[PDB]
Amino acid sequence: LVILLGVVGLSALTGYLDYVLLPALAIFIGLTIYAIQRKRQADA
Repeated sequence: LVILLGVVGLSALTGYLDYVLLPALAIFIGLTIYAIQRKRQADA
């Protein structure tokens, strides 16, 4: 569920915000993503 959001969320930032890093959206994708990863690392 984290991946989809990460891959589906990030894809939006780069293909949803037409930007490289969204100071508001990007951070969410980047920060949010890491959360999905760690969740699998420190968990699962």
